[PDB]
Amino acid sequence: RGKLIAVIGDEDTVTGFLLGGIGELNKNRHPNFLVVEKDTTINEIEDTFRQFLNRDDIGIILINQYIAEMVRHALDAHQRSIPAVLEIPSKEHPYDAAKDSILRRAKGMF
Amino acid sequence: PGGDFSDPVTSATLGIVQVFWGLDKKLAQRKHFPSVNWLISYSKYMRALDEYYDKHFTEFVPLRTKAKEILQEEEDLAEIVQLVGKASLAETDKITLEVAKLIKDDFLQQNGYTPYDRFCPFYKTVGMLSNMISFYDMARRAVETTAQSDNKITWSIIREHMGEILYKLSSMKFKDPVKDGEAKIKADYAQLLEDMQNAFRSLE
Amino acid sequence: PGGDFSDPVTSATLGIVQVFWGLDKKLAQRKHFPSVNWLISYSKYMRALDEYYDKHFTEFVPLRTKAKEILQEEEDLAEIVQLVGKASLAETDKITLEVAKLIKDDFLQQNGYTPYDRFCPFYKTVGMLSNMISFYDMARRAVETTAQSDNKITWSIIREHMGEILYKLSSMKFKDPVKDGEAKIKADYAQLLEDMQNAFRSLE
Amino acid sequence: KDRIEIFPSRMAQTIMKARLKGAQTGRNLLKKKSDALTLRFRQILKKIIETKMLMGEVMREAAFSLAEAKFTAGDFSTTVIQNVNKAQVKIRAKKDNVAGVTLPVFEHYHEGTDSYELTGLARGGEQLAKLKRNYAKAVELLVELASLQTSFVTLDEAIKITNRRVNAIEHVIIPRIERTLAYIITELDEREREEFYRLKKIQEKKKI
Repeated sequence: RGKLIAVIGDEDTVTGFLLGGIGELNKNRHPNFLVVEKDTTINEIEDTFRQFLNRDDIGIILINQYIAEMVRHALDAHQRSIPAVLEIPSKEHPYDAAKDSILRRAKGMF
Repeated sequence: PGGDFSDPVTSATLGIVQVFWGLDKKLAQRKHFPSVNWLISYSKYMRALDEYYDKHFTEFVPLRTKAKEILQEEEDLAEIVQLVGKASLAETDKITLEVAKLIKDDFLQQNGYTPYDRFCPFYKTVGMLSNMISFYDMARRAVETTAQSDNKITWSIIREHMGEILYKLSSMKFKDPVKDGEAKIKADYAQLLEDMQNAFRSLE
Repeated sequence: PGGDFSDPVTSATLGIVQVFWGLDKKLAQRKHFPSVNWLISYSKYMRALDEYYDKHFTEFVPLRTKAKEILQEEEDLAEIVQLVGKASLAETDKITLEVAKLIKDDFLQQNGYTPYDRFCPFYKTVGMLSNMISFYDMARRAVETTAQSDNKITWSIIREHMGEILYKLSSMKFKDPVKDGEAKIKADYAQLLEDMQNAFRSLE
Repeated sequence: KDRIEIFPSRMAQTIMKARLKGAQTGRNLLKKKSDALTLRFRQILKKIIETKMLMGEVMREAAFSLAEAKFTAGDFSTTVIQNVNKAQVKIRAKKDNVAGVTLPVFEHYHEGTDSYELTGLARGGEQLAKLKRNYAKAVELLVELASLQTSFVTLDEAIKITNRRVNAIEHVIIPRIERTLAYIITELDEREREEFYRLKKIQEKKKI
């Protein structure tokens, strides 16, 4: 209806999810996703993550597993249900349950 | 002494009087007079008067019994909802709660300083109670039939379509016998019952 | 007999005396010498002595009133923090609770054998109360101004800001006035107020 | 604190026994709600791991489908990344009344503006179409996981507050009321015995 899924991913996953229909340019004419290449810094990535968090029109986010590891403290600094944040694997980093903030909230449930 | 049953005198008189008319302190603080408990009270004259009310009216006994059941179920649901903050009020619970709340507000308290309340005869009471049980019955039947079949009917559509019926039902209280005859008021009760029937048919 | 203040002798005594100093065994279990309750005690003679206390000081009434207010509000908040678990606290509430803790531990407590509080004259009492009330006022004003605009000051921030000043404030009571001069302690407490003002200006 | 402030009496005994009964019923009712909440927590966590493993392998499906799409077409990456105008998939937020507390959930929406058509990348449209299908199915399963995860995160604090309430009720008020009732029974006994003795002394005096 009004909220749009957003993707912070490397080039291949980003093409994959743009191909699945995920993607918009808002009235402000900006992408609702970010491209991750080899040459990026954790600090501006964290500021863009904050741009995502504070913006109201997202709901759910989709971040790779090593990309989510690269920003782990800032990622886990947020605890609110409405901005859902979900982790996905990648080609070279299959899924890892031991590395996940929400499954860390479920402490001792193993 | 103290407004309770501890004293020997109140115990002894309670143990030999046929009919007890316990009066609530809290309802006396609520100013919904007369402040009758309706729960700690009793009377051992139902059964004898059953024969009387069958010979003359043929309608009072089931209406009265249902009135007690609905009031009591409201009391029990009140005792339940205190903790959950009425969050778990379902549809049937809502109908029961509203029906008994209306019974409290319109037909369980009178104003002794006004012409339309200083005295209600038997037949007038029977008419109002018949009307109460009537709308309860029709509302419950409608919601049950629609929940079983399709397009469940909730209290929101009920309030929307038949606000006039409910207003008329609350305003039966003011059918002043002092300034009006018996024929007018009885025809009013019958015509409001038929209006409720017609409105429920419209919403069916 | 047993601390039960409803016993006959205390009941007869409370009606005749003018000043009453209720004492609490729980405090005496804490060794909170003197174990006075400070909430059920009273004294009808305050009105007759306000005139004297003005003809000598003129700067005690606000102190007393604010002390009563802070203690009363702490006692009210006691239940809310007991049930909740010290989470649902606006910053002013935490401020008053913790300043109440400081006044209770510092001004109210006093040892009755150690040389440095065998005796305590009135002026030191005035000095300590003025210090603590002024600190309360400055802390709340700073937190109000930083709350309305932005960057609401948490109590942890002021704690880490001036824990040393808090430590000096509490250790104020080590004086033994018998040896040291009165004006020396007055200048000492003025110096602590200067320290607090400097800290609040630097945070300002 | 340890005793509810009231004058002891028989009426008081009745009111305090009633208040104790009310507290007990409240405790039982809270226990039932906690049972339902932990049931919801367990059933939510039942197969989140399973569905997440399905997610991982489906992502790998889409991944090597992309690997094979890197073959026929070529350098499509920048062509796609530049062509970004509108979304064909959207979140239709719904509600889920799992218990007495309601948690938001989501729904998979096909908005309607079809996926765009790139027929020029050296004529490799078939691989792009199967890749579209793969990532569409993946995104469906992912919105399902997102709904589940949202409900889990809110239901955690819901359970915490309920458990705190029941614990505070069972370890504060009930002992207090019980001690108050013990004190009340003692006081009533005292008061009756005083009258007994004084009546006895009248009786003895009357013998003379």
